[PDB]
Parts: sequence; structure tokens; C-alpha cells
Amino acid sequence: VVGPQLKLHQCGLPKRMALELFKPFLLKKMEEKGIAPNVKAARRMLERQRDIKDEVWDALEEVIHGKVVLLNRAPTLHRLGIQAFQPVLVEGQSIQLHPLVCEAFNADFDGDQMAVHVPLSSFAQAEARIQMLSAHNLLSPASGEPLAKPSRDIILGLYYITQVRKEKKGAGLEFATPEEALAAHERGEVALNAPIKVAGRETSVGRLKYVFANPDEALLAVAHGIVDLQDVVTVRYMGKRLETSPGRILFARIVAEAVEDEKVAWELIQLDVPQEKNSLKDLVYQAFLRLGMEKTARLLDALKYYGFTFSTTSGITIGIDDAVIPEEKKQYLEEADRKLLQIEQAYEMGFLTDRERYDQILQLWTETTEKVTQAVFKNFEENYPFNPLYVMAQSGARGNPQQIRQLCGLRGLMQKPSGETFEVPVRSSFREGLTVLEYFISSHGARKGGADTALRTADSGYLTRKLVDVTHEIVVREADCGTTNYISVPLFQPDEVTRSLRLRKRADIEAGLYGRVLAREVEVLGVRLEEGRYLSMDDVHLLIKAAEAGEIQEVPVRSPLTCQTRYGVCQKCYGYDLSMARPVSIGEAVGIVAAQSIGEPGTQLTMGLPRVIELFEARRPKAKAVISEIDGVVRIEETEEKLSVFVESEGFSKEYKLPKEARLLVK
Amino acid sequence: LLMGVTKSALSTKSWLSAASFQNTTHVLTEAAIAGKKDELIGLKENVILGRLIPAGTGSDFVRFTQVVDQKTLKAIEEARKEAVEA
Amino acid sequence: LSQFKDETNPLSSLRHKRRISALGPGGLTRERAGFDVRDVHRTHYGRICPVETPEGANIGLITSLAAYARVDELGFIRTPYRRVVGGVVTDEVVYMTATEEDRYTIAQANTPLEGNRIAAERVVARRKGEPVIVSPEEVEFMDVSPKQVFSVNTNLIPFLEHDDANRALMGSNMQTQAVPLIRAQAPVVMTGLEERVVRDSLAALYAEEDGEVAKVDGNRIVVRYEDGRLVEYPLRRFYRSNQGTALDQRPRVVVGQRVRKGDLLADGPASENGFLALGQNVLVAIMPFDGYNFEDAIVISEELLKRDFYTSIHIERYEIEARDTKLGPERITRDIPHLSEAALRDLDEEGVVRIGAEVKPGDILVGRTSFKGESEPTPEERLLRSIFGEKARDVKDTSLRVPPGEGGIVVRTVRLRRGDPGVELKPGVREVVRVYVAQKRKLQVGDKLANRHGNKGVVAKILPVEDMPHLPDGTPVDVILNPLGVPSRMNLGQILETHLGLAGYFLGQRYISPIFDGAKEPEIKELLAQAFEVYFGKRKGEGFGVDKREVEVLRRAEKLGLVTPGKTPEEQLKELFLQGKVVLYDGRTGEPIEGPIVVGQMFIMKLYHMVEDKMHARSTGPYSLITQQPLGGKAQFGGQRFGEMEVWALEAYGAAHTLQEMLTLKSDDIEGRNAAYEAIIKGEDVPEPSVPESFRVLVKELQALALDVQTLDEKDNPVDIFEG
Amino acid sequence: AEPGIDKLFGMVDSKYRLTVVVAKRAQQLLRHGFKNTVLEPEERPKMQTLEGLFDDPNAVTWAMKELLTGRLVFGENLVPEDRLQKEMERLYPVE
Amino acid sequence: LKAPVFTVRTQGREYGEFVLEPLERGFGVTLGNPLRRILLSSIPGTAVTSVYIEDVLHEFSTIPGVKEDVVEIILNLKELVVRFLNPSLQTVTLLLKAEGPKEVKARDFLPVADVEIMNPDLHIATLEEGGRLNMEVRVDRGVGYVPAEKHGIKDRINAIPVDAVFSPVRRVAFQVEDTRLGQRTDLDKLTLRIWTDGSVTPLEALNQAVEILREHLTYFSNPQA
Amino acid sequence: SKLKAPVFTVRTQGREYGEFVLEPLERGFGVTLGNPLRRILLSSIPGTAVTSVYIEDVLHEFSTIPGVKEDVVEIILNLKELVVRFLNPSLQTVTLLLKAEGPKEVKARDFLPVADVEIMNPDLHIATLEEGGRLNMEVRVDRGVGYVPAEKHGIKDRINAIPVDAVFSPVRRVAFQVEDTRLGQRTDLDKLTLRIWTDGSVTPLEALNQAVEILREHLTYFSNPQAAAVAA
Ligand SMILES: [Zn+2]
Repeated sequence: VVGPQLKLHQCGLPKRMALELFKPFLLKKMEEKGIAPNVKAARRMLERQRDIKDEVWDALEEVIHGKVVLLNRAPTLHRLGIQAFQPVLVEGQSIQLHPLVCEAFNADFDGDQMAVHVPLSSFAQAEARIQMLSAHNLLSPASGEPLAKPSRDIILGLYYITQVRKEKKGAGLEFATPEEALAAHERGEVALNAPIKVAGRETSVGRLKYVFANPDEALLAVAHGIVDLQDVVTVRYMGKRLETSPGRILFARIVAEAVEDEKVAWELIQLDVPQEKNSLKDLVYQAFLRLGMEKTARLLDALKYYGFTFSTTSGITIGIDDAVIPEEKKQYLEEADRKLLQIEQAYEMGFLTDRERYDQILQLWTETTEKVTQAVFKNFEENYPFNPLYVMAQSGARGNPQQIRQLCGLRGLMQKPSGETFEVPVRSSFREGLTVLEYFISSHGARKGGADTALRTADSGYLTRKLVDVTHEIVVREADCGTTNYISVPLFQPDEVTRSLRLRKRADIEAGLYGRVLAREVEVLGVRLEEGRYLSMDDVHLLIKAAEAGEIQEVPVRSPLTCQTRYGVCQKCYGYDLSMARPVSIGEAVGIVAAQSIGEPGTQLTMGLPRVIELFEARRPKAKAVISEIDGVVRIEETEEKLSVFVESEGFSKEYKLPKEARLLVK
Repeated sequence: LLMGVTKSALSTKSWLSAASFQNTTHVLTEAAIAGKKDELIGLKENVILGRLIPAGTGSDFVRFTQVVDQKTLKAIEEARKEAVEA
Repeated sequence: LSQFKDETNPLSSLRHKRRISALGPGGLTRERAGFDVRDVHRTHYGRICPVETPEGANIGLITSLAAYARVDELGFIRTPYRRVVGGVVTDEVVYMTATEEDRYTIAQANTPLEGNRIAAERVVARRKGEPVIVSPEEVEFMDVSPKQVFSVNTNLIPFLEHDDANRALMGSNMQTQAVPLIRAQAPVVMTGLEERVVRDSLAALYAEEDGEVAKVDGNRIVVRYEDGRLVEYPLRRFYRSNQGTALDQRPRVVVGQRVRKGDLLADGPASENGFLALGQNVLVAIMPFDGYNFEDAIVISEELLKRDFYTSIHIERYEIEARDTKLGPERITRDIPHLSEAALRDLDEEGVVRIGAEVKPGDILVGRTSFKGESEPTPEERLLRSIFGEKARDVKDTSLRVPPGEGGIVVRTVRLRRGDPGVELKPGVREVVRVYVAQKRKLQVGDKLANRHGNKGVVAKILPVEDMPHLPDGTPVDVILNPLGVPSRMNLGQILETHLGLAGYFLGQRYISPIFDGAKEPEIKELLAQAFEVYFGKRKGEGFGVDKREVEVLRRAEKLGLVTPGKTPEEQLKELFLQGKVVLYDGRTGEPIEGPIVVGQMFIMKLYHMVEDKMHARSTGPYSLITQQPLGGKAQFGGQRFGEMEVWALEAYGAAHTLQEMLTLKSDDIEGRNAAYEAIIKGEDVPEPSVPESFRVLVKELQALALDVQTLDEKDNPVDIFEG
Repeated sequence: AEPGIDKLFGMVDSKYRLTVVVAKRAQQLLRHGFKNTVLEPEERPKMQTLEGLFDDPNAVTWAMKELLTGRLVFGENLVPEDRLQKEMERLYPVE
Repeated sequence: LKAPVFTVRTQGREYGEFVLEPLERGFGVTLGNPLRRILLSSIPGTAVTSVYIEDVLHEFSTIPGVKEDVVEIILNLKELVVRFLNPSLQTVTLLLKAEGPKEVKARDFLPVADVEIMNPDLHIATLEEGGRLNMEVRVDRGVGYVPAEKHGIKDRINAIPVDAVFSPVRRVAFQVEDTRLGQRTDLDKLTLRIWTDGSVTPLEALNQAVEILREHLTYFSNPQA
Repeated sequence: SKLKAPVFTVRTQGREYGEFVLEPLERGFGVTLGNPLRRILLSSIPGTAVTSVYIEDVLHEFSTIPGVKEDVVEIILNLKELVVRFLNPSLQTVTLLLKAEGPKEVKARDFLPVADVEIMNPDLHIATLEEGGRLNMEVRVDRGVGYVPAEKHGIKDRINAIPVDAVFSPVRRVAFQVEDTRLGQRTDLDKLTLRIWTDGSVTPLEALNQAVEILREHLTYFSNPQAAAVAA
């Protein structure tokens, strides 16, 4: 059951359950105190349920104090599938789980059960809450991203207060130049012309009208209902007249009160834009880098609390009228109708071959669908910016534009079970009647998706086992291995549009570089990146800005592929990802960690996944491409059936037979 | 020599880890002949025996750690003082 | 292909008798192959539901047949169509083979008519599989109804047309899991089949002819027909189902009441006055709350438990044999040896618990005493039997007791005694005795709830009525659903059920929206306009205008674009009503919700997944013999399995000691766990080994074959691992 | 989270070494009585239903307080293992 | 400095509107909600607590000659509303014994010393020819909602405890209406509105409600550590 | 239920901040007491605040003053933060005078003293005067309650005066959290704990007590009945 009042620290679990788990412990504590002479009397007191006295409970909670229990949920895909919490005695018969760790265990509250184990030893207890406590495992070991980040409602709350309005500048209320616009545009505002927040180019009439000295004043004003949280007013926070909203300066103090350092807190937030899972993700990650572990913990619960609390009062539901069909739909479908009618006669005259007609109908609706998709979010963004659907979608709360397009616009082209998409698409959306046929048409691909999800449940840790069998050896046993070897991580990739150069995407470089050890010192931009420091995230971004100006194209970073210490890896060669952000502690069972963090996402690989098998098992491909045994020069032939290429040097040559279908790469 | 995941896995130095696959008689026998030793290198090996994990806490780098209060610390200083005879 | 009757409710068994499996006992299809076997094919149109298949492994394999589909003289599924003569539709129907279907042009059921004519020149029709647009002349057949496309359950979802196929099978499969509720209720917005389901499933009891009612017990009904018959229909009083639910009948007629042929006399288990009553009509407000309806959690008004709506009876069945043994015969008796007088207060003179007594886990249900094991020792004891007053042997306690988990109050007993009067008692079985125990099981935090549209959810919080959203008049809502469950799951049908349910709540009426011949938006709107002149037309007259809070919300409302400004609050609130939404005030501050919120009546039901079967907690207890890991028993549960992946978890942390505990002191290593618990009662810390059980056993068990396995020191040296 | 964990992770070369130190300190802080402590004059961990953590609720938490001050020494091979145990029992009673 | 006019409007025992006017900006909420929240919970009253039927030994029974099972009779018994006319009675055991062809109303209980059944036409059960219903229900006084499973009240060994909905307050609504009065526009006409079963009048409940609140403010009496 | 008399513990630190915990309360009274008290603390608590200002030669709120570093807006913003206390309930309003010249940091003490007025805020930074800078000003302090914007009250002293937003309420912020606490067999009891911030005029405790006293006195208003009934 969701436990929103629990600290990330904590979990709730029923009374009768806690009493039985710690029963041998409890017997002792009733023997500590005057509750029982000895255990043989302590046993008899606890048999039947109606007897447990008030003082007995006091002893139970007293036994619990500080101790943690382990919680588990069914498919234990990565290590964060087991986390430790303190138990909290709760009414009821369910375990209560903190919402921020419904991320780690793939858990939603629709019947899922969980396991609960007691650790017995002071040892077992220590490692449970030095290493396994949830409020310490904030960043995933797979990617350095944070994993205990704001979920469904937390995001939807914090975005609904950290947002701004716009309104009817029916007349071009220019204040930038006129001082007659100071009072007399407010004249018109305190008349029936201009709204409190509109473009006046430098200010909105709200900016001028209300100007608060405290933030304490600003919300005291909001409390008295003269301005809302997402109106724009002038406030003076930290020696600057800020034109902003009370909601977004409220958000600021929320972060600023969680972590005691108002000054850092200001500096690592971006209150010039609304808050969405990405910005909050970065905020959580920035906070853990700069401020420590436990402060980020207090930050997360705090975000969870105002996120929840503002979510309910803000009042956002889903009525049927909140899925607004743009006027653009009937227009685009009329075009689409006509242009499909053009295709019909062009084929009926003999100008379009029976194939070229088909390709051209699909081309039509694929364009028609994408056009009305952007035509929906155009409506939302220009006319109803606070529409719940649109808010949930563009916040991290809930919604894929792929999904929204099916409620408001239309479900597009369905597929046959074979793979050929149908000619007639689904013209309807869900907000209006989906026809009988359009629904039976849709179900063909509906089950092919349900089936593909079923055929990945079948063997859950299948990938993970085989990687565990290969890697369980691997530990961190040495501080370093003396090896002066390394790997050069390339920052560009040659042949894509041509045989040229191109910056690898941001995530990729980032994934290959975040938290490694330099192999060599690298002086780039008045920066000597000394050999053998753990290059951080900012570090990695600098090398991207560096190779963006073309100053380098590779990096020397020490790697496991070039580690030397035998039966595991050394600290330096491995990267810089414990669950924390700090360097690898000796004894980190990186082996299983690497397996899980590769195997867990394997549950999201469609059937892709067989490719992944095909790489991990050295195996022959399907459409295998010949490599050149010799570094030489290309020459091709035009033989009627079957061409070929010679790769030739000044010394010797080699011909490679090429089937007729085989399209080449090198000119 | 490049080998796939399962092949690389199914061919280990240790026989304890090897006995966890599908033909155990072959590897038990092959090792029983040559009097093979099984260094408790990896995890899987060391879990078949009921013996402690060679990682985390069970890393020999950390296993042997000592802690002393400053009151009993100077109380060992006096374990070497009575070592002078007469 | 034989399996227990899935009879959780009437609909549950009807769905079950009408399943279709691919995994034949002769070896037709096996668990390995799936890809094209499971897909829906064009021929399933009208013949096999594209929805009914269950989640997980058995997708596409087990799928129920369509509503109108039936099997002809040979094993072929055959859907109906009706012929159209040129452009004139007939009242004459032809069930057609799947192959025979493909010979013709079949038009779609949503095709306009004028008595018998097609109307639109531009017609929707299917040839063999393809979607074809056609003219009225070409049309050769037409469908009978959109219901013939899906199964019986899928055909109880009212606005399926607005529901994603994926979460639609979740609605279909859950109605199976609907548990019969004592205060059961038909949906506020139906589809039409809900009186036909309780007919064809024989849940209920209907008059055989026209006549009058002569007697009505809670036990039996008696009626006087025209033909002169006077028939006695005895009721099924409190019968247990195969999976625990209570299936009883309730008489719904009075003595002296005339009846018509086919009229209803008694409701089945989940039948409200002739309608399928799988759940109840709650007043739902769909809005977030203080992290209490997170992902798919649910929040509940305590008014439900007071009104006892979400209560459902359940009856368990406990059974013991008085078997006959080498030691001597066992005896169902009351004088058990080592029992306190307090532990026997509820057992009758024979040892059976008395009817109507609350039994708690550990009490006696039927007392049984068996002779002391290890045998009848003839050499010496046989003399003692003649020496000492014969039958003065020793007898122990082997009674039957309410297991961990619980029971209720005893409601019925069954003795099948020797002198066997029509019973097949097994060899050595002397008698058998059964006791039925029952429980009124109210809704509790942890139980599972769902609508017809596929909205899974566990009750996460039971708020008191005081502090939860209410309307201007002091009426609170009953259920709080999180709107974040709507957009991912494309199932807007539940949203329409809410709006239409909102109008039906102030109009005092229920609705039937046929599956694809449903309620259109204008119809719904004008019923809501009809509603608001009652929700608020009256509040003007009672002397109350708009609330200062209502206008504060209409302020932000027009800023949000939900009312058109310049109108009066009344005309705006009606604009705002028609959109399903209303001004709602947080019950704990009295301050209005700052935007309008849609509320209404939604049909929600209680699933078979309650929390009595579900919670377990094990400290210590029994342990198996060949494997020493533990198991449940007298007053102890079993452990949870700590699997291989859960070992990879602890390995991925540094939980070396925690993991070894899981494998040593928890259940497997005898010396270890004994030292572990004795040292807990001490107040000590638990020591790990010693040596581990698995390690010593694997030595000697290898040692059983002629393998010399030694253990060695750091330098190669012998280490004795057997503790002297 | 837990009070000053960031400071404790910094105390040790190995994340896991903190754990063993905490655990082994907790063990002695239970075994040779509870008066083994280095910090018990004024403000040391407390509880509710009275204020009563000054004798014996959570030994591992204690160890984390104690290690949070420079009073304790941790390291690979500090003192011979065997006179370690002989000198602890010999110095403190409660047995 | 205002002195708000407290007008009262009564409609029998059931409904009562209590108007307080004119109030300071936004006190309609400040006074009319914490009283709402108190009226709903902490107002005391009466409710049926346990039942015993002739020959019936558990709640899951059927009574010959009676249409309704023992469960439906209990569900019908929760609606029984009973005024105690003397604030010294903690419990009254009502007796009902009827036979023959009859629709047994709550009327048909035998009269008690100082007890008023506010619910005379409440339908208890439908008895046919020769149907015998003989029973003893007990009403206690209490506060709030208390299930049968918490209290477990039984007079006799065959009794069946019934859930207890004591609070005699059906619904409660307050209306904050704008009242110009004199100088100011933004004044609140707090008029709050109360429905009740007759055991206690709406006024009776409101007065106990403000008195529960008053008494809760006195808990900030003396500070401590 | 009586002998569970709730313990009212108080942490107090000076005169700005104070946490007040009240426990254990019957299910759902934490909100029933904490929100009606916060709504009282924020509005109906009485006090003083600057309501109108007049500057030497300044004719609009937006101008810039030669020889003065601060814009006319930040001076009025500094004046909104001025906290003052009347010591005799016969002062209905005080017009404070400030006249200073030359290079100086004019503090809130640089207002000239007045007979029954205590500036709680003597070190407040009012303005920074540059070389040849002349500052001559009269600000108007009135008694009031709550927060009142400039265009609502429209206070006038001189024809050049500029009305200022009024922060009367000597309460800066108020927040309460209602926590579950356990007494024996029940977990679901309410632990009402509320924070109060104030400007120094009154301590947090004095504000809370004035607040409960307003509420108490408002309950006494259901004591003078009348007669009517509605139907149509
Ligand atoms: Zn290395």
C-alpha cells in the first residue's frame, strides 16, 4: 500500500506482522521488563490475538528501534529490487511502501505483494543499513542517473505551482517606452481592457502592480487571495528584484529549507522555467553531488510532500471535455480524403502501379497522423496550457504524445498480423465512438504487443543468469593494477550520411566517459586534466565542449577491458559508480552489478533482445558483411549476375565474391 | 581466442562452479583424477559451500579490521612493558 | 480439459463453460510455440472474442467464443448474418461457416436504415477480411448486432467503444473475479445483457407460468399457477462456492402477489432484482490526493463500511477423519487429555465445536484422540492389558484446529458415521466430520477494486467522512480515483460512465448504453442539463445563492477556459456541470478545490484478492526432514522462498553476512539456527558458523562416492572441518 | 537518511570497511557489557516512552555515534587478536 | 467591532439552518468548517449494538415464516433510530415478538420506560402465515462509528453483535455568502446547515459542537518542555 | 479519552520563531484545530504597518532620486519591512519624519523619535545617501489587520504622497503538520504541531494565544437567537 507519509528512510508494516517477525526478540524484552518472569511465560502471552496488552506493544516498538527489515518484490531484476527500511507499526494488514522507491522495484499498487525479511546479526543489520538502506541508494548503478526521483503525483504538483499564465493583450499594450503606460495601462487594467499578466514587453501589469519585499509577504499576499501562485509579480529575493511567480519562489524556499544552505539551493535550481521530471532529476543529482547524501534524502521527502499536497488542491481531473479535438482534425481528414481520391484515379488510369499506390496511401496517412498530432499540442500549448492531459503529458507525470494523439486526434494505421499495415486507417479517436471494425482492426496489433510482453516474462533473468555465470568472479580486489594500458574512447563516428565525421550523441559519450579514470594528463582549455583523477560529469561536459571546438577526438581512460589485476578489477581501471557518485570502494561485487544492470533492461527489449544474445554469444549474423583482410584499394566489377571487389595494395590483392542483392559501402 | 558467453561461462578453472551446470559427473570425474584444487576464487563457487561471500564484507581486504577504544589502546602498550625480564 | 468450476459468481461459471483451449490433452499445442498461433485472425470476427484472452503465458491460447457464435453439427464456429436483397435488408438470418463467410459481401451493423433500405450510398462492408467501402447494391449480407463481435464479459463493458483493447481485456477478465456482495447492486449504466446473464446462468429463480404467490420463506417459495399446479421452489440457503464465496438465494416476492411467466421470484448470489450485480454504484471523485491514490491506489470513505456496502460473506470448510490404525482406532471425542477446561467450553459432548460459536486460530473444531504411536508391544504390554484394567492404555491429542490465518463463526456440521448410510468411506476411514465457518468480510485497506473498464487498484487509505472532498450540500464523495491512471491506459469509457452516472444520480435513474450503439455526447449533456436544475435549481429556492468559494473557482475556471466569462455564476456552473465537473471543497479545510472537478456514479466491484489469504508472518516453526528448510503447520506459517535472483541481489550489495544468514541460520543449518535463536533470547548477537551445514554435508555426501575431498589451509595443510 | 553517513564514508578507504567497523564495534559494545563506550557523559542516543537509550536499545547506532568522533581507532592489524580479547574482558567486568 | 446577528431557522427535529452574520472576511470557512468536521464525528447518539432471535444462533441464518435472512434483518436494524428521553440510560433492550401475517415495523417493538423510537414506519421484516419472530435488540449510547468486531457486545450466548453508527448527524453543509452590510462588501454570511435523525436536534448538535471546539482550545492551556 | 488530556509542549527561541506541538488528539482533530488557527493567525491578528509615504520632491513611485542609491521602490520595500509598536491604544496613526543629508546610511533609528512609538527595528537599512544627497520624508504608520494592497486603502497625507502596501499582520509565516502518533493499541492519533513566525511585535506564543482567543470569542456568537424558516 502506498505510504506517502513515510520517510524514504521508512516503511510501514502491520502490528501482528511485526509481533511475529521479532517474536524471539520481543520475548526477551518482556523479560527485560516486568512483563514476564521468564520466556516460558512470555511465550504463552502471545499465542492468541485478543490478548496483546498496551505495554507489550511499547516493548515491541522498543525492540524495533533503529533495526531495519528488508523488503523484496517479485522479479528481482537489479540489486535495488531489495532495499532496507525501518519498520513502522501501522494499522491494517498491508505493508506500506514509500512512493519514491516504486521506481526501483517495478511496483504499482494494484495487488502486488512484497516479501519482508529480518536481518539478525549486528553484522547483518549493519550492512543492511550502511549499504542496503533505501535512503542511501539514490543513484542507480546501471547509469549514474538518480533512481529515487519524483514519480507520478510529485511531479504533477511541483509543476502546477511552478508555472505562469498568459492572457489577452487584445491591444498591443506597450509599456517598454511609455510612462503613460505606468499608470494609464493600469487604468485600463483596473478598467475592462488588459489582464494582470500579458505581454507589455518588459513587464506585465502584474509585475508593476504587486511588488513584494519579503517572500514571506508575497505568500501572505497569496494567502489573502489577491494573487495566485502562477501569476507573475515582482519579488525581492536575495538582493534582486525578481519578476517571477510566488509559486516559483515558494518552490525555491522548499528546496532552500530542505538543505540548510539557502545559497547553494538558489544556485542549483532554474526558476525561470516550469519544473518537469528532467529538471527535478537534475536537481536531485546536482544536490547529491554538491550537498551530500542525507541532505538529498531530506530534499526528496520534502519534494514528495509539497508535490503531493499541491497536487490535490490544484484540482486537476479528466472529464471527457478535457480531451479536446482540434478544429484541425476534420480539416486534415478532408484533405486526406481528397488526396487519397487523387491516388485512386492515378492508379485507375494506369500511372501508379499497384504497389506504388499502396506505398503512397501509407505515405498519406503517416503524414496525416503526424500532422494532427502536432495540431493537438498546438491547440493545448496556445489555448489551454493548463489542460490536465497536456500538463500531465509535458510534465513527467503521465502521458506519451503517441498516447494523447489517440484520445484527441486519431489512432493511426493498424497492421495486419502479417505485417502489412491496413489501407483504411482508424479515423476515430477514443474521445468519440471508435467503430466496430476500427476496433477489430486495432486488436490485430493489440495482441501482438500483449504477446511480446508475455514472451519476455517467461524467462526473466535469462540474460542475467548467463551474465552472472560469466562474471560472478569479478570483484574489486586491488586499489590499482600497475598496467599503463587503457582504451581510447572515440568522440566522433565516421560513416553515417557519408564516410565523414560526426559528434556522437550526448548520452553516448556521457555513458562512455562519466566517472572513469584518466590514463594520461590532457591539457585542453587552460585546464590540465591530470592523469589519474576521476573525471566528473562537469569534466565530461567540458570534453564535449572541447571536441565541439575540435581540440581533441579521443580520450585516454582506464578501463576494465585493459585491467590487469586478475580475478576481479582494480579501483582505477573500473569507473566511478557505486550507487553513490564517489570512487569505487574495494570489494564492490561489480560482477553481479554489471550483469543485473545489463539484464534488467533486457525486459524492455522487444522480440532487439535476440540481437543482444547474438552479440554476447559470438555468433554468425544473418546478413553478414565481409571485412577486408588487407588494407588496400577498392575495385569493383559490373558482371551480369554477380559482381566483386578487389582490395589491393602495392604488394598483393584479394577478390571478394559479392552476390547480386548485396549492396556495398565503399565507392 | 574469442568465445561466446555460455561457452566462456561453461569452461572455468574451478570445478565447484562447474558442478552448477548440466553434466556434473564429467567435471567431478575429470577433476577427481587430476587431484584438482578449487581456490575459492568466485562467488558462485563459494556459495555452493555454505561459506561466506568473497565480496562486500567478505573481502579479505576488509575482513580483518580491528577497532579499539583509546582506553584499551594504551592498555596494550602495557603488554610490552612487562616483557623485560627481572 | 476438466477443471474446477470457476464459480466465484454467476458470470464466472458462465464464462468458464464457454472457454476454448488450444492445449489439448492429446498434445495439440504446447507451451513453447506462440507467435502466429496466438494472434487474432480475420475469422475470429463474430466467432472468437479478440479481448477475452488472459494476461501472461496463456495469451491467445485460451479464448472465449463470441456472444452470438455457436457450433453447428460439426466442430465449426458459425456467426450469424442477415441477408439484404439488393439494397433491402431482411428479417431473416443465416449462421455462416467461416469459409462460407468469405464467399460474400457483408455490411457493417452501424449502417443507416429506413425500415429495410440502406441510406448512405457510401457503405461500410467487409469482403473476406479486408475493410471495403461499397455501394448499397453490392451489399450481400449485414451483421446482426455489434455484440456478436466479442464475448459475454467483454459485452458488459458499457462504453467499450471508448476503451483501449488492452485495458479492455482487464475489464473483461476481472468481472470473473467479482465477489458476491451482501449489499449487491446493478450498474448505474448497463449494457443490456445484465438480465440475460442471470437468466442463462441459473443463479436466479423465475416463475414457470402466470399465477400467484402462496408462501415465501427465506427457505422456500410456493406459488399457485393457472393450470392448477401449486409448486414449491426451495431456496439455496447459504451454499459455499468452489473458491469460498457465498452463493445464496433471496426471495423477492410476497404472498398474494401475482406474477407473469418469466418474472423473477428470487435473486441469485450476485443478482439485484434480476440484473447482474457484480459490484456497487459509488459516488466517485476523480482527483489526486495527498499521495494516497498513488500509482493505482484507491482512497475510500468510511461511510462505505458503516453502510456495509463492500461486505461479502465467505465460508471455509474444515474436515478431519477418524482413521483406523495399527495403534488402535482413533476416536472423535471430547475428553482430550492435556486441554484446559477453557479450551473445551465450545465443544459439544461429542467433541464437535457447537454451531454459532466464534472460533479464533488455535481453537478446537472437532476433538480427536489417537493411541500412542510406535505400536502395540505384545511381549510385555499384552500381559499388562489383562493385569491392569483393560483399555487403560495411553491416548494422545490429534484434534483439528483453526489454522494460522483465521476462521469465523461455526455455521454447519456434517457427520458421516460408521454404519455407513450411503457413503463411500475410504479404506481404514471410520467416520468423517466437517465444519463450515463463515465471515462477513468488509472492505479493508489492501483489498483490490476495479471498474468494468480495467482500472486495477488496491484500497490504500480509509478516510473518515469528515476530511474528504464534498459537494456544496454536505454530501461527500465515496471513492477518490487518481486521474493519472487514465491517459496511459486509453480507457475513456470510465469517464463517460462517470458523467452519465452524475446525471443519473440527481435524476434518480439508470441507463443502458448498448455496446456500440451507445450514448453520444449531446445526449449525455442534455441529461446533465436536466440534472443541474435539480442539483442547483433547488438550492436557489431553499434560500442559498452562490458560495464565495464557488465564485473563486469560477474565477480560475474562466482563466483556465472552462467557462465563458461575462455570464452569471449560475450559467457558468451549468456550463461547468455539463462538462462533468463541479466545484468541490476539501473536507478538511473547507477551502474550495481551486479548479472544478468531475464526480459521478461509477460501477466498482470487489475482487477475489482480499488480505486474508494474503498476509503471512513467520518467526520460527516446523522444518522439513530431508531438506531442513521450514514449513507451516500448527500455529506457524511457512517461510518465503529466497530465490537465486534474491541471492544475486545481496551479492550485488556487500550483504555477505545477510546472505549467509538467508542460507544458514534461517532454516538450513540446524546447529546454526539453534545457536541463533538461543542467543537471541540471551540478548547476544547471532554467531555465524562454526562450520556451515551445506559444507559438511557436501563433503560426506561426496564421501559416499569414493572421492577424497580434503579442506586446506592457506599453505596447503589439512583442516578438520568436523569440529573434533 | 542516517546521521552523518557522508562523514562516515569519508572516514574509510572502503565503503564496506565502515560496515565491518560499525559491526565489530557494535558486537563488543554488547558483549563485554555496554560500558565499553567512549561517549557516555552527556548527550548520547535517546528514545521515547521515557528517555531510555542510555543503557541498551540499538548497539549498532551507538557505534555510528562513537565512530562519528575521533575517539575510536580502526585499522588492518592494530593489535594481536588474542591479547585483544584477553585485555577487553580483563579490563571491563559485566562478563 | 461587529456583533453578528445569529438567526435560527428550525424545521422539526431533522433540519436546521443557523445563520451568523456579518462576519470578518473569510470567517465563513474559519468557523463553518471546524464545526462541520466536529458535527460529523464527535457528536454522540444511539445505535443498535446486539441482536438475539428466537432459535437463531448466528447472523447467517434463516427464520421460517420470515422473508428476510438474519443478515437483512440486521441491515434493517441499523436504521433503527431511538431517542433516550433521560440522560442516565446507557442501554435499552427493546423486545419485539410478532406472529401471523404481518409487515413488522419498528413501531411493533414493545414500549419502554423512557425511549422514543423516532423511526416508527421502519420496515423490520415480512412475516407470512404462521411465521414467528421473537427477538431482543439492544441499543447503547456511544460516539462515532464502532464495528461489531471492535466491541463484541453479547447479552446471551447466541447474540450477534451489530455495527454501531452512533453519530445522529446525516449531512452537514455551510454556505459562505457575500453580505454587503453598511460600509464593506467583502463580509461573510456564514449560514451552516444541519440534518439529523431526531435523536438530537440540529441545534442540540451545533451547541455540543461549538462546546467540543471551545473545550479543544482550552488544551493550549499551559506550555511544557 | 479524558485522561488522554493532550500535552501542549512548546519550543520557543526568542520572539521570531516558535514550534507548538499538541498531542495526542482524537482522530482528525489535528486539522480541525490547526487550520482554523492558521486562518486566524494570518488575518485577524492585529498590528501596525506603513501605509503611505511622501518624499521631498519625488512625484511618482517609479522615479530615481539624485544623490540616493536606492530607487523609490526599494525604499518603500524597505519601509514595508519596518516593524513598529504603539505602547498606548490612543495612537490611531503616527506620521514619522526622516530628514538626513550628506554621505550616511540612514537606519530606521534615524527617524525622529515620537512619544509612544517603539521602533522594534532600529538597525533596518532605510537608505544610502551619497554626496550632496538630501532625503526628507514622512511615512504614515496605521493600525490594522492582515495584508492590504495599495489600491484598496488609498491613504492620503499630501498630494504627492504614495500609498504603500500594508503588512499589518505581525505574523510572517504559519505552517502546521498533523502527524500520526501511537498510544498503546492505536496508531491513528493526531500529533498537531504548528510553526509560527513573527516580526517581533508579538512573540509566536502571544500570537497563537491571541488567535485561539479570537476563535473562542467567535464561538460565543451562537448565543443570541432569532426566528425564521424557508420553503417555496
Ligand atoms: Zn585495472
